[PDB]
Amino acid sequence: MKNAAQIVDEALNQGITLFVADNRLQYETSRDNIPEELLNEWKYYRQDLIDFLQQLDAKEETQ
Repeated sequence: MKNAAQIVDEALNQGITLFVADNRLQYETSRDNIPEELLNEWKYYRQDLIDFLQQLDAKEETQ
């Protein structure tokens, strides 16, 4: 039981942010490369993430 917010907090600690674009999960980091484990972990909860990530960006939507 780990909500999107906690998943993003854990990633942020490593200098990597989770955002949404093109209706998919994306990541933004300052590292020279993102380790596979990080991707794999974020890939496991991508839909959990996206659900909250959409709102985190508060872009053009059906208001």
